[PDB]
Amino acid sequence: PIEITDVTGRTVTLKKPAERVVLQWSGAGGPFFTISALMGKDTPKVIAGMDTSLQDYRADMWKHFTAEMPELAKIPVVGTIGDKTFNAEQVVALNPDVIFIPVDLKDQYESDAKAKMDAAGIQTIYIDYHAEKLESHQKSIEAIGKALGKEERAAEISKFYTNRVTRVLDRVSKINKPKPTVYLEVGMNGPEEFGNSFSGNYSWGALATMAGADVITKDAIKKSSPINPEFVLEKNPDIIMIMGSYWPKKPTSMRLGFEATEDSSQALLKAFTTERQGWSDLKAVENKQVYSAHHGLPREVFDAAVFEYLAKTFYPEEFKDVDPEATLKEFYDKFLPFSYSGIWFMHMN
Repeated sequence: PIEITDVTGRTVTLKKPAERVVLQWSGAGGPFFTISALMGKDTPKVIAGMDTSLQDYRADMWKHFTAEMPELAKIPVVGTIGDKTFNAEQVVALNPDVIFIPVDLKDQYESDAKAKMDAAGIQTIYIDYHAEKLESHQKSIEAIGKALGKEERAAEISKFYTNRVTRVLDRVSKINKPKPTVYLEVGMNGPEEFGNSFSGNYSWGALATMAGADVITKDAIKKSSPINPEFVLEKNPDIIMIMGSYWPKKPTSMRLGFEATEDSSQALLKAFTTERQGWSDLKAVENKQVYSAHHGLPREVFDAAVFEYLAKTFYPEEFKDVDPEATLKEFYDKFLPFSYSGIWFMHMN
């Protein structure tokens, strides 16, 4: 009998290691990447239900992963909580043993499905990569590992993560130089339409703040919504970072990930600075302080690389001993059954 403590403090008991997991929010702070990192090639042997998060919102990852692990595409598909695609009876019919639910999804889960999961004898384990707190990441990794009977490997993953995030957070706390001002934008809409920016305590804005930056939008944006173009010209930030990802329906969107090349990513980033009124004259553009990181890297088991990228971008000389791309690659090399490739970070020429 395995006793697991989840990220909220719930004591959850399994009769034996989980081997019929139902996935939610794969590639988005759900357990998928953690499970793959723990199980390696044996990943499909513990999954009873596959969500459609990767297929629908991260298709480049879905193609890459299924190419190397075709059994993933053979696992019965389940809906997503909070969509009208989730069917509790269909899930129960898979005879699963555990479902991992992100805290950001907990309220909806408890309202819509948990009573039905409980009635069927299915265990719930809450995890929370979205908090971006060291203890929450550690406890999440530890809970998923213990559920799977992979406590030792979970310990390696936790230490890998912990080594890197603590180096960043400790060093940042001891830097007393002025904080660089930063404008943050999800580059999903391309140069011609502003994507969402951030407050100082949400998502990319929270991460940038922890990494020692002054988020210029911290007071003007409540959570994540776009800023008025004139705001950026007036603030004239030290640094601009445009987030990239796989957005094939937006051909001018900033492109990063498995379907990305160096030349293309450079041209897409540069277009933001050339197509936007006044950007050519921006301090950030003139001084070549325009960067890009992959939007899908935060709130995940491998997001230590994001902590490193932000801190190294804001404080280059204080972080010469840190290599954020090597950290991501090493996470893949060490733990994941999928080959590393693609482009995940970028500095505009």
